[PDB]
Amino acid sequence: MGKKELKRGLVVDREAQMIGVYLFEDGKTYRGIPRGKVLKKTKIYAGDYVWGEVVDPNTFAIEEVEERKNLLIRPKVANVDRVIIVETLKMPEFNNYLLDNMLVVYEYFKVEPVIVFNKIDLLNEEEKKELERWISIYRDAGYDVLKVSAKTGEGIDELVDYLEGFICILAGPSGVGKSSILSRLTGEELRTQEVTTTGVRLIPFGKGSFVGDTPGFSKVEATMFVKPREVRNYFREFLRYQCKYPDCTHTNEPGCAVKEAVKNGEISCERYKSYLKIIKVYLEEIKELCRED
Ligand SMILES: Nc1nc2c(ncn2[C@@H]2O[C@H](COP(=O)(O)OP(=O)(O)O)[C@@H](O)[C@H]2O)c(=O)[nH]1
Ligand SMILES: [Cl-]
Ligand SMILES: [Zn+2]
Repeated sequence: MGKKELKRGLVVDREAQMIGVYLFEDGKTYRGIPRGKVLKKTKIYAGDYVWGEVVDPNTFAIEEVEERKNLLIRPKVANVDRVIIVETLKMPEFNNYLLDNMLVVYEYFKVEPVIVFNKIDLLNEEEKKELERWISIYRDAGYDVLKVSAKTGEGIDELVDYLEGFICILAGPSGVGKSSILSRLTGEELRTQEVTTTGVRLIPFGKGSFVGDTPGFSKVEATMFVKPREVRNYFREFLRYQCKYPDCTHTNEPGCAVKEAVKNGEISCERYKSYLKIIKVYLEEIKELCRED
């Protein structure tokens, strides 16, 4: 009456001047038009949830922007529920140190990762066992991990179920299959540059999910975004110990609980070594903690 017909939408397209809004009520995308003065020093990004009014079959007047829970810087997208870090045991060769760096970075940006090992169709019997070994390490560390083959399609349905209702972004090094997976999910190709004015686009797919058509990080050094002294707050399996020993850096402290956990097999030598490498600390003691595997 004096009140507007407010409806909820999601910004799925954001280029220079334009805003594309996916209206949840009908699944249609409308041209979004901000309405108001605070509302233009109010930055609106892909991923932002908005409330507004449908003005006509092709236009939606944006009245409010919901507070966002996170904001990634590549691509520039708000409210990401899962960063899908695509990895492969081989082709390319898995690099656990770089995956650990990437996990630290996404934990810092406050986005939950899901590790997806692709190309399982290429593995021999011994490689399958090695892959299971890495999967156990990451699951024990506290992360969700899935296996898929974008080539055969195996595991893709399980991934779609896992991603229900989520806004997602694909990340991982070149060649792991990010574009192949996006193709399985949406029939679309991952956008790059030219074999600079791209924009961000979220593509609806599966059970009410959305995935970006541009990727997240490929290979990243955690300290480009996280202070070295803060890296320890982003190793998931360290957190229970840090709750009782808030100041322990897990470096030269002789009775460090994390080192004890590594010695007893509760924390993997692989993850602990990545931690020390990231903060650039060499410990002679590592030879005594890591010698069984
Ligand atoms: N054998 C096999 N090859 C795959 C699979 N997924 C992708 N590929 C191939 O891996 C290569 C790189 O895939 P692409 O999607 O471009 O990787 P991206 O650089 O991470 O986007 C291409 O030749 C894909 O056809 C898979 O599950 N099994
Ligand atoms: Cl500790
Ligand atoms: Zn410690």
